[PDB]
Amino acid sequence: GNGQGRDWKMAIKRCSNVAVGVGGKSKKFGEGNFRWAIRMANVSTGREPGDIPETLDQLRLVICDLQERREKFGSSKEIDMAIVTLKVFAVAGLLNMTVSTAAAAENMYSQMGLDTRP
Repeated sequence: GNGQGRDWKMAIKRCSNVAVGVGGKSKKFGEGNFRWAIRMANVSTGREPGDIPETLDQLRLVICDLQERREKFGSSKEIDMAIVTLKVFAVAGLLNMTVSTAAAAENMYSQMGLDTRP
């Protein structure tokens, strides 16, 4: 499915209340940033451009693949933001759970046992 639905708008609005830094003040999540991430991550995974899923299974999977390639390629601000996005977004969307910070989101994603090490 592709388009802007209740789950879509809600996903962006939810993460919108998330801090993308060490301290929440004037740098929350935005729609533009989400795209640059979800997109950069999608294309980076050799996945078609029209890949707009909407399932916890899809998010967890996409995040897993990005993790493997993230290491083999090394740690980068670009690859990091992209991954942290798919996570904070997956939980803030598929789980409708608003996280305090992008870091806390990704941390819980892997800490919960979602981001395995394949």
